[PDB]
Amino acid sequence: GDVEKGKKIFVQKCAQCHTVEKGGKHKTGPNLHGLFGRKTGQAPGFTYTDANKNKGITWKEETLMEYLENPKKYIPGTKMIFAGIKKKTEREDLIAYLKKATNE
Ligand code: HEC
Repeated sequence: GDVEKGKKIFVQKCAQCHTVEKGGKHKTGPNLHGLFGRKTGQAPGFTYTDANKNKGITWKEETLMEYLENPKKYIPGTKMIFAGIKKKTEREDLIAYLKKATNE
């Protein structure tokens, strides 16, 4: 995935909900800083749902891949927004940014 397109995709998709950076405020989507290398039900003083915690998986790209195209598929009690990103290309680009961004 391209990091630059990934960056722009995140900004064009998620931005006013998630931050993926150090200082990211709570809002609706938790500041996903430290996503890659953590489990679901492990949010830094953010109010979780009985769906995210129940999952008990890791985030590393694989799970994310489906989740982002199939939010209402992993668990039908989350928030269930748009269909999915665009296709896999953009999504992969997204992951590529995310890998960096969430780390730093
Ligand atoms: C608010 C309007 C959101 C938008 C837009 C996006 N996400 Fe989100 N996301 C949001 C919340 C509140 C949560 C936490 C738990 C829940 O069940 O709702 C999440 C969670 C994720 C996760 C999993 C992290 C975890 O909780 O363990 C990922 C990987 C994720 N979100 C990615 C993501 C991306 C890339 C988005 C744009 C394509 C996106 N989210 C939009 C809230 C919101």
